[PDB]
Amino acid sequence: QSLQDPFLNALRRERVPASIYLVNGIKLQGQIESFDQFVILLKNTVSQMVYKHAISTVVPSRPVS
Amino acid sequence: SLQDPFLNALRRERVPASIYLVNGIKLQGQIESFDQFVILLKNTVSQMVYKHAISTVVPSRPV
Amino acid sequence: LQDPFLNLRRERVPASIYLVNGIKLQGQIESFDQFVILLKNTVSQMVYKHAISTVVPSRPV
Amino acid sequence: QSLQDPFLNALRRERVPASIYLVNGIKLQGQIESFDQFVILLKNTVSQMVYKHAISTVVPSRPV
Amino acid sequence: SLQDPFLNALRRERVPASIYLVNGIKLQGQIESFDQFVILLKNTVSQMVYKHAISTVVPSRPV
Amino acid sequence: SLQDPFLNALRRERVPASIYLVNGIKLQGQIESFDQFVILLKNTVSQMVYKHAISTVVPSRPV
RNA sequence: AAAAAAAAAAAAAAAAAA
Repeated sequence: QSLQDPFLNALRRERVPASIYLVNGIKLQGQIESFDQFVILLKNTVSQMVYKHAISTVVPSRPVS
Repeated sequence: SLQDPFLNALRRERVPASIYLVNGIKLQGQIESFDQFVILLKNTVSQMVYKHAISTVVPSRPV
Repeated sequence: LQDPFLNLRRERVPASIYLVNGIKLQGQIESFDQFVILLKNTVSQMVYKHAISTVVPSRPV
Repeated sequence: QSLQDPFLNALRRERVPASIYLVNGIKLQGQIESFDQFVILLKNTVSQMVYKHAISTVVPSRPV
Repeated sequence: SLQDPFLNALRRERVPASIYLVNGIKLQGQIESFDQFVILLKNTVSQMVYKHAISTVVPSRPV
Repeated sequence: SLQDPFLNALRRERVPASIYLVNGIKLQGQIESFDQFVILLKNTVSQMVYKHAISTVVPSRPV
């Protein structure tokens, strides 16, 4: 089955800073606030909506259980 | 399940937004409407933006 | 929706179709279906919608 | 109603030259020889297979 | 049914092939195998290429 | 399929792998795990690489 | 461009046979 939900849920739960590298190289830094089938909400100065199809990677700022 | 409430909030409040496309271009306007595949943005005219080409939607201020 | 928007075709407004690579294509929306839109300028060319980022009217429609 | 098969089949039937602009700007010129739901076959000396998902615009060298 | 006949023809005749990715990168090797979403190309090693990132599959010579 | 067993070869033999993204960036680490949409690449941290942004994945050595 | 471990982001190069 799926493993994307637990990976993002581990970061959202533990409040660990995360880097979302987009398909064009731009690195979004913030906190996973929520996510659904198609988007993730990244939080910093404001809460923005990132489309999953335009993400290449999601890197945790530190190892996560 | 949560994309609509996000965009919808931007429509209720009439808050300026900044849509970043997959190629880094930053479009700015007002979310007037949207459907499963596109978001209608406004400024001078009403332009139709395909969601498959949007990389990010940033509200100009917290809502 | 995208159909009532594209249906630009009626008012014969000139339109720009920005591609995902930044290229601007100016013509007129001649026709469309589920996947493509045909734009007219010198010939009727076929523009795939998956390569489209923005459809801007030259003026309020 | 499909607006795609007739457009390509007309370029095939009239053996009219074409230019396939890819999503990265590369312009491939050749002849539409065949196509299915996912690919077009462009022809010069060697027939190559082009994926539709990488195509941005298919344009005819002349009105068809 | 147009992809399968094409790739299999290069896989059967062992024809050197160029796989142009969507970002312009040109891979050169041989079509060892393929499935609905990937093509396994070969040279010093058998690398897996996703179809969604390929733009063209060109034979080194007519086939 | 042609990618479920392919990734598993790198997941079982612990061979360092290289993942090239659609934008040319080369990732490097070890296939920790994978599913229909993602691959976890390991090094300092275990990052989640989306398949749709993957063009190629080459084993660093013949497998 | 056999490939920039990655430009908090070019309101946008009618288009680099790559």
